[PDB]
Amino acid sequence: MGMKETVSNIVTSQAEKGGVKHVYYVACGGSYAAFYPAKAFLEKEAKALTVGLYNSGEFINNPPVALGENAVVVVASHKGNTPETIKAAEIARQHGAPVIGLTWIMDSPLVAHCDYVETYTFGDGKDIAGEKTMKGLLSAVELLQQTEGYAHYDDFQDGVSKINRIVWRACEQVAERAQAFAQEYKDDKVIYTVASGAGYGAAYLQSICIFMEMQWIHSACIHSGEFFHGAFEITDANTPFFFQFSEGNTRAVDERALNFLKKYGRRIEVVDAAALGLSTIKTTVIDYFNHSLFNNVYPVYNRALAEAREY
Amino acid sequence: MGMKETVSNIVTSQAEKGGVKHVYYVACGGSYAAFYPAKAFLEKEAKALTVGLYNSGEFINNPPVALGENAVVVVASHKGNTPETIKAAEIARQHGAPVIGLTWIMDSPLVAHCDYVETYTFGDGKDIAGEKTMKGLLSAVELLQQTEGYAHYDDFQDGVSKINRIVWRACEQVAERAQAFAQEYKDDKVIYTVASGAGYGAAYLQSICIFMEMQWIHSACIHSGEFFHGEITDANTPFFFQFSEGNTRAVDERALNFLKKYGRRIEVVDAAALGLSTIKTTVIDYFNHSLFNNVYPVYNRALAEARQHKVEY
Repeated sequence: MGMKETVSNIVTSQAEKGGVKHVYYVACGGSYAAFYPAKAFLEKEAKALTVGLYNSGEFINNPPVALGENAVVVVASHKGNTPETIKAAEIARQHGAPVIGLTWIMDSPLVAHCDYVETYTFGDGKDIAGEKTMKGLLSAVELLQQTEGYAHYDDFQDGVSKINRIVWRACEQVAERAQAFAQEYKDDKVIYTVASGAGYGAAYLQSICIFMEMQWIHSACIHSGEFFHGAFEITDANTPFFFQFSEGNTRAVDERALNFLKKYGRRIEVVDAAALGLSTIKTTVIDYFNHSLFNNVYPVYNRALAEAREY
Repeated sequence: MGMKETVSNIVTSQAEKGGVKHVYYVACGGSYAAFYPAKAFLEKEAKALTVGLYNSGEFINNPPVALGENAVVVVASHKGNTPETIKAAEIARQHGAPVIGLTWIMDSPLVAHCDYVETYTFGDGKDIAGEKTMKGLLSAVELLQQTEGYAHYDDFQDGVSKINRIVWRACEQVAERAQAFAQEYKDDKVIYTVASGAGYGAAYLQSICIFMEMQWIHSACIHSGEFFHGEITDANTPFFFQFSEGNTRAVDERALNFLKKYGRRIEVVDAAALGLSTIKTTVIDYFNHSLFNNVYPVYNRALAEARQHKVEY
């Protein structure tokens, strides 16, 4: 309802100016990675909207020439006080781009620099359907639906209705495996992550979480499609792989990579979205729900690992 | 003039279909990183072209709905044999998108699935104005100029006319420093790289070069803007720092100041110190990649030598 209405307000306001033609997602840290699904969505699905995903520091120092009245800028900062992101919202407003801000803190400094503010669920036992990543995706879904039309809108809303129950089931499902993982890798100071597709940002965040636990070296988050092109970590006989096995249209890319790692006898912890019940969401939209699945299941593993030893 | 007649041919053929509206750069390995400047160029400069940079495997398994007669696909494979990339050209042609192929081998399997084939300079002694990265960039520059117009076209071409000289002079300039670097880091198992902006792909490729030399861990290629938002550990890892010229120099300078303040071990390669600044500030961002990608081998050779002694280009 909320994001739908916000986008309707924007489509109405910008109509006389030639409408919305460009979407920018601008954030730092976890908030940047959490916008990756929205970027993947508009790249896959749009024919008449551009999409850009920027780090806030890059955006404010090097804004695109298309920033103006035919752009919408979506910013995110959990506490609403990330300075570069506040400056991004400000520069957007000065160029006449409507700004949607995503934040947990509704009286934070960010909110003064946004045209529209949306919040999200957060913390233990949140409703996933309303989490930050989902609100970012809904901005994209609505902007597409309300400008060009989106053929899989109903399928998408069906996915939104399902993701919470899928995630809480999945967290229960993995409890046992998480304990064994913790035992197997509690002494591994470096672990690579592997992923592809619209959920890649969740794997990147997991590579950060591993670094934070192990406090040694921040290692590559490898794209599945790079095995034996640019990704020669497979020649690394020491370092294990934490493998995000997606559901949807890049699953075959992941499967090829996983088969390679298996053929080399590497140590792999596989987290499989298909094994965890994501496939009740329709094939037309499931790519976009990988992030929400993995980003909310990995804490089970990370907590177990910790015990064995900017959002 | 790399790409100009090819792009003219495409802009002519597609006009009746509604024109070129979408550009896709599709590759694996080195060739993917080499297209990052073209992606950054169209993101900054275009108002009516979309740009997408894809890994070939992702592209063939999950092609965008805009892949059709209003798209152009630029694929690259050095030897012209990369199966996923060949398949990407094939799927593009099935959807009616013109395909430009970049390869060094002009009778390779790739060529049979491209509408247009372009090559590039390669090997020691290469002319940077013609190198693969520069061909990628000129595809973007020419696609922009011939569809919407590009305000800084002449400045860009002036940069092209300067970059070979800049690069080869810089390689000589850093020779002594590369020897000292090699002695200082010959026993370092892991080295982070740091960069931002249109030259980020060169830093990413350098992270692979370091991993291949040291054969320990492939460490993060850290974006300069993400040090304030994602830590110094006991490992005391050193940094190979790419200090750009142009619009993200201020982002890099913030990170550099932080590393300096905590007394980290840093090897700085600074585009302004290496002569890049004769290129106009309107276009200089786009020449960082070509500079660093061609200067780092000086450091990497020296490191290999100091230690006694696969990747798709």
